[PDB]
Amino acid sequence: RYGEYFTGAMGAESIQKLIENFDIDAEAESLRDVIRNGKGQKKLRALKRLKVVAAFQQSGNSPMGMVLDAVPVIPPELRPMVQLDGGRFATSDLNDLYRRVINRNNRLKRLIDLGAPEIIVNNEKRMLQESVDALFDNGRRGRPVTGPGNRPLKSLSDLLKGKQGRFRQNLLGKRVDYSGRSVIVVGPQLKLHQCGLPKLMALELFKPFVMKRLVDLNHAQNIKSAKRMVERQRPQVWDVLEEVI
Amino acid sequence: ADRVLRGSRLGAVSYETDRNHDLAPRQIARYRTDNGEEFEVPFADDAEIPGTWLCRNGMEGTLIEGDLPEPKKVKPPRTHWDMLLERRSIEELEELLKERLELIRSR
Amino acid sequence: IHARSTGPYSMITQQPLGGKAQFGGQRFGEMECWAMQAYGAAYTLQELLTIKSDDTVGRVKVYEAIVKGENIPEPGIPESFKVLLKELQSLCLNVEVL
Amino acid sequence: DSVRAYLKQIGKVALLNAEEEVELAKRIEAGLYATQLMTELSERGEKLPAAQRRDMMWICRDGDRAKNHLLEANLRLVVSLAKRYTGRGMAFLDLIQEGNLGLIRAVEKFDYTKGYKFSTYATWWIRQAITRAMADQARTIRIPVHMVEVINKLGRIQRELLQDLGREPTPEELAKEMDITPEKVLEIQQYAREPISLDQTIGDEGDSQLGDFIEDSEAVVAVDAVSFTLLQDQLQSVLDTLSEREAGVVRLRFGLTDGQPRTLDEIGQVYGVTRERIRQIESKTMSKLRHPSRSQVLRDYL
Amino acid sequence: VNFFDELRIGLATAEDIRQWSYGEVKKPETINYRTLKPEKDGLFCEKIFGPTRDWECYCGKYKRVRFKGIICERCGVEVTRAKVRRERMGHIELAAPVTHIWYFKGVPSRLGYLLDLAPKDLEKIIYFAAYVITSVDEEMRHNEL
Amino acid sequence: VQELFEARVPRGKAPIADVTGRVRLEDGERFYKITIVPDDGGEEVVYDKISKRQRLRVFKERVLSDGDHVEVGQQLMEGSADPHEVLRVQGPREVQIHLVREVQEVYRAQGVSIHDKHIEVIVRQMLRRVTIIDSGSTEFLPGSLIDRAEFEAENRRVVAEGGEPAAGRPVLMGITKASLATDSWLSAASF
Ligand SMILES: [Zn+2]
Repeated sequence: RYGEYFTGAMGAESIQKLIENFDIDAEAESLRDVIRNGKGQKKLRALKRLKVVAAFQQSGNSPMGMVLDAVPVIPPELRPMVQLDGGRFATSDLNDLYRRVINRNNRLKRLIDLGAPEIIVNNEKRMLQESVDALFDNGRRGRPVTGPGNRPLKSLSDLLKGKQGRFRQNLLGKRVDYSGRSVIVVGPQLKLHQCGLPKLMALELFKPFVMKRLVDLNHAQNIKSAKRMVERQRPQVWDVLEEVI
Repeated sequence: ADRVLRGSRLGAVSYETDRNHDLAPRQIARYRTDNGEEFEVPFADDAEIPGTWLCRNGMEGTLIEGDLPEPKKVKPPRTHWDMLLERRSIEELEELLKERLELIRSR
Repeated sequence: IHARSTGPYSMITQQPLGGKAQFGGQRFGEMECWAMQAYGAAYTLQELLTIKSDDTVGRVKVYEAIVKGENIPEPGIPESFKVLLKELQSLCLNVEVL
Repeated sequence: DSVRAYLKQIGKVALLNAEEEVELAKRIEAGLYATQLMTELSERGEKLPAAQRRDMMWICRDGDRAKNHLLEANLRLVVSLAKRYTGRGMAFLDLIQEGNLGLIRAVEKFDYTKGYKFSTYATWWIRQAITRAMADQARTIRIPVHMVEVINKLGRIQRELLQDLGREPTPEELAKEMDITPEKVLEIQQYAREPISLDQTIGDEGDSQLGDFIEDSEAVVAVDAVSFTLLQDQLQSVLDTLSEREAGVVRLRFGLTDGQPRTLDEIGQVYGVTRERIRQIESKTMSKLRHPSRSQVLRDYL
Repeated sequence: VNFFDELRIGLATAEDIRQWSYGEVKKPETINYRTLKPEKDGLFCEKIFGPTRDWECYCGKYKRVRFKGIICERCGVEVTRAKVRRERMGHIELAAPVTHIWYFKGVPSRLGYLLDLAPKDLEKIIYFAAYVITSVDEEMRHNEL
Repeated sequence: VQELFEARVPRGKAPIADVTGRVRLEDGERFYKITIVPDDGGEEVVYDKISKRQRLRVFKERVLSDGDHVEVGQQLMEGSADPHEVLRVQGPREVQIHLVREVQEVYRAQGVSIHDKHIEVIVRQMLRRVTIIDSGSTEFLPGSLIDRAEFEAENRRVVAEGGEPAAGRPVLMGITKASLATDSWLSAASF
């Protein structure tokens, strides 16, 4: 009875439009002379918010996008549940999140269609959103979902977040090939540059060098030839071994 | 259980020392999309190529070619009316709603 | 008494799967890196990060090179890093350098 | 915890009798005919005067409200029987959602004139339907119906014979116990509990997760392909250390050239001769290469 | 590339996005658990992902290398190194508008800072706790008033 | 040190003169109490609760002593205090120098091969942004900071504009709270 006169409801959408439904400018200069004369709080309040105001106004990008019905995805691989041996497997759960959703848009979607006291839909809907969010992060809002053992679960969010900040990531040193680590002695017989040399050391290590060398004195075949002979460990080795040295 | 084993993945692992050349010649589809798109779907040197094709747009795409086969194939789901010719006699229905005709036709 | 030329590598973070059969393959520190800095051998480090770190490629790749002993496959790109991006996007994150 | 806000929220609903519907359906349903014969009207047009349309389509509004309306005045039940089967499967709600369905379904499924707490009926659909539901979105990789079927059956068994055995059975003791090969049960459980996420960190601190400490058997050697093509093309070279045809002859002899073995007539077909003629020269030039220097030249490729 | 300004920054439109994803899917699903082989709409249209196997149109059909750059009339997929999976990208699609957390979830999340509105509430919108004025007459409620 | 870096406040806070003129000390109940005749003179900057522990200072022409004429940066008592003031009253010029010495100085306590720069080097640091007191018309929330060098840089933008009456100021900036100041997002992102 009346209705004809407007639109009143909820959801982005409506809102969304409210994005649409908007001018900077208006708001802009608005807050402009706002602060220009009135002041404080309010001003400060505005003022500030006038910030972001410009934030857009400025660049040619719309808050519009802030709404959501298209969405991307993790490519495969990324969320892998590769077989844990012993007939076992493990992946990016979360995927679940996806799922879940899938179950939903598929679901309350698949509802649609039918139609009913929405509530229902609302219920999910939001429920979705939520669940999504969860995607974003978990109990960040409310009760964080937690796998059995109430194990809460890794959010979007995470990643370069938490210790595993691919941030943090790099800044950490790590183990790598050919780790000359051992005790030591001087060697009176010394000359700068000079230094110890437990041989069977990179002896062991160096190898790949000659490994291409070697059969250059065609005395192995491939390298498995040599190599495998690296297992043989053969007086010859000590030699051009020398060279590479 | 701290003690590294190897889980186990899935999927081959070519030594397919790649080149580029000499390969298999191809061909293309480009089918038209609802919107109009032509997600141009190349193909091997030869083969059948569809009439349509579900678009990377998740939608689908009939030929990029004015070929143009058929659309039909759909079919209805159930109606609660269908559930009526189900568990109900029409002329009963017929009336019942007719009775209604009385009712709101009654005031 | 150990080091490690190579061997196993975290089926995840394929780093030197250290172990019995393995020499572990010593981990490395961050200061250190800073030392570099105090020089800047870049590469070097970088390299590491790439190389013996877990440069799947050059590992393979220059590993070859090596194998073929030649003006080594010059240092490439933080790759993975590449991922990122993706990783970002991921959240409507798209941007870019130019 | 919305639902709470729901639940309550939903409690806004207003329960009712068990006969309003008697009509209502008579209503409503009277609607289904309303559009129905209505639809006839539309088809011929032949529209009855405005009033006919208001009291009709309007009365269609009757059936609408009255139904939904009641449906609502039934969810509290929905709602109810829903509550309990938790601690397993799906979002309490979502769960519901599917309950709502078995509703929905059974909903439009009940001849009231039959005289039944249909709701109770629906309690198929209701129950069942969702029962399926679990039989639906249970696993991230679920299981073929039958399998689980006999499974639930099984693990149920498990309880049976630990609980009752005062201690869990023993495979064999079960396979026979349940009358099969224990291997069977094994694979079952293998189907039971999923093989864990990985996303769980490494059990502890824990500063790694699951994976952290594994490296698949499947493992890039550094010398394969490597050689392999060293091989491989190195071969090809050798593949030229003699004549000609003998290629596709032999390359085809395993499709080696085109990646697909064949038949003496398949190839020689090309040269036109005889499987005879084919494998004759074939195995011969083998002998050629069956020769050793033919070999060691590629032997370490062994 | 070697020659990189800095990294100008922003988001993306569903376009982009949609303009990006190798399609989407729709099946809380993945592979055959048993045969061990993924699905479609369920996680892992390798087709829109890539094999797990180097140049091998999932309809097996091919697996060579001269086979390459190829579209699969059969299993639609192409031909090469899965990995590009990972490297590919897929999207998601809703049944209605939705929101990004922050300026909502944030704190003090903009949205108000973006709109100057009853956050707490507002939310209520997104959490649908009470409608609000998404349009207005002034005309009928004008003149007609 | 440490805080001597992070420049919070000396628990051994020590009063520090201001203008000059003489001084009307007046100790007591440990809490001394004093009042320096500003050379202005007139209104004397006064101090009261001045526990005897941190008893008076000295100054050669030696020992602290009331009545005497007074000094500007003149640290009142023995002990440490708020360089934040020294600036706030004198800018870093010494301060800097202060600091510095205060640090070497420490190494002095250790006697070590030391050179200054390091700090210098620093120095350049915690002083780099001025505050953001009064945009006047630069529309930058008060209190806030800016690369000084900006604002300035900014300012120029002033170009009249109505003489963009932006107000910011000298600014210590605590290594951490420091550091916060930056630009490479992704950095603090790592933070
Ligand atoms: Zn295929």
